[PDB]
Amino acid sequence: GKALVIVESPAKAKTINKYLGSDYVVKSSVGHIRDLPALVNRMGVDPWHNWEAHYEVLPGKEKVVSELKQLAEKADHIYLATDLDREGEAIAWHLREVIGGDDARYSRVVFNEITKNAIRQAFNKPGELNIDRVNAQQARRFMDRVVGYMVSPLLWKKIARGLSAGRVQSVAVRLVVEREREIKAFVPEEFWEVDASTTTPSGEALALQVTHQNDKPFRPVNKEQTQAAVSLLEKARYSVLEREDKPTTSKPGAPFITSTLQQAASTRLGFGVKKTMMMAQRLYEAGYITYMRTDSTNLSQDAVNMVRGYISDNFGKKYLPESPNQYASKENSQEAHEAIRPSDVNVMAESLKDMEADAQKLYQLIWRQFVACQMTPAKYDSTTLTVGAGDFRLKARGRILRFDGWTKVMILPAVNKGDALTLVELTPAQHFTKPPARFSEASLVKELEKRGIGRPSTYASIISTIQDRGYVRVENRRFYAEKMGEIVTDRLEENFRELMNYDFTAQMENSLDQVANHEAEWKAVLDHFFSDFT
Ligand SMILES: Nc1ncnc2c1ncn2[C@@H]1O[C@H](COP(=O)(O)O)[C@@H](OP(=O)(O)O)[C@H]1O
Repeated sequence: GKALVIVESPAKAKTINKYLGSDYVVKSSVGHIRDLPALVNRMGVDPWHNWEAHYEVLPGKEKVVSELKQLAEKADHIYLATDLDREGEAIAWHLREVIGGDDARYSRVVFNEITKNAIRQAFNKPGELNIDRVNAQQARRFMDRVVGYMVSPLLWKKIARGLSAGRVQSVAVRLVVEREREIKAFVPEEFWEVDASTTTPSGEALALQVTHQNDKPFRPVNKEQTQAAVSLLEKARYSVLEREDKPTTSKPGAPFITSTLQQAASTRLGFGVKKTMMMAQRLYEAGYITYMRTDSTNLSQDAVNMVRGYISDNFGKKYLPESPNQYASKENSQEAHEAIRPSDVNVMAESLKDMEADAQKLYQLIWRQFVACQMTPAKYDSTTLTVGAGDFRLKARGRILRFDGWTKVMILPAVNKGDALTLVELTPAQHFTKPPARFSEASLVKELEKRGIGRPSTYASIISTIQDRGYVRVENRRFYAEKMGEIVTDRLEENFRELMNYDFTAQMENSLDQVANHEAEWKAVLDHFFSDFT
């Protein structure tokens, strides 16, 4: 009968409750409490009557709503403590609209971390439900509903029952299909490379690749031109034309954001996209990391000071940059203002108490990326040898690590300019250009991000769905378009070319953000969407 705080999961309720006093009753409403269900009747949304929607409490959740009602009235003030993004904003909105009461009866608290300071400042300066966000979510919802209920039927008719088209997953399948057709159509190009094994004045071995002939790039295309070059190279005199020594540096990557976390988690840990977000959310809800749906590589000042503090103690001076390493500002298309990082750098992956082995591995990846992004660059001594042999130009590259810098948390022989090199053996080799590489789970996420097709909340879903529906399959960690995906794609491009257009999809995603950021109105965006779509 004090103050009621609503969160979306038991796990989140147990953690936030640690930072809320006696006058706070924390209750969770597992996921979506309310949602969408002739053609308009089934969709639960009317594109022909200014997007009139018909929401209804989820099947069976009729109890939860009541448990909340008689608990809310029994409450002083109601705090909507859902995740910070527009999705959590709509869940908050649905809760307020179902429990009822006056608006001044609710507050929307915002935090991107479940810690003592974060929850304090969140309940200290509570805000109001942001209607633009809610409308952005609704608009995305209505767009997906319209596409699915109006396109899936054509797939049932022209191909098979059980098939379903998605506004974004459809374009994602096209990306894999095109790549499949690009690969099958690829015609290998023959080309040769000549290498030269040589000896330094002191004896040390040195391998060189022929790069230029008569000051033009060396690219023989057949056995005949190669044999000619080899014959000249056999009788030429080899001498070092140049030894370029330059200090090179390697900078650490930026702290993670949703897409980069999925890419690295897949490549470095073999974790599937859905698994990463599941472990990530587990970590976030237990208060170990910052919100996991973000496209901001920005880091708060406190987090930066703390990890720099950690870097001094555990690595020393030479690893601590002069000034902090900045990557991006807090402003981005999405709601999250910070990157994915640990809530406390002092907490190692090995100390997490209620986490499975995989959630620990992920935290470990998140932790190391975060600490490394504030460490100094790795320093290398690069060596480029340019060798002359008659009319030919040869080169050899070398590199030796001087300072590991950030890599701590994760060679050519000697010869001077003018030195003579003894030709030991020439190795002419025939090769064939390779087809475009196939998509990996990591390169597909990157592709989706690069084209503006995906968002932090859809990357995973988009990649999981297309595999489940059977349009693509993964084999040996690489993506293969399935015949069914190719067939659905061609039919979709015939009947709905606009839907299958990359720029259309990316525009709609941008338009959604615009609604969220008060730069566009949702019904107008939906009107333009439905208009392009039909
Ligand atoms: N550059 C422009 N200047 C003025 N009107 C435009 C316009 N582009 C589109 N419209 C109009 O805006 C409405 C929505 O179209 P669209 O979705 O393509 O933007 C259309 O009219 P109606 O609403 O009367 O049909 C269309 O003719």
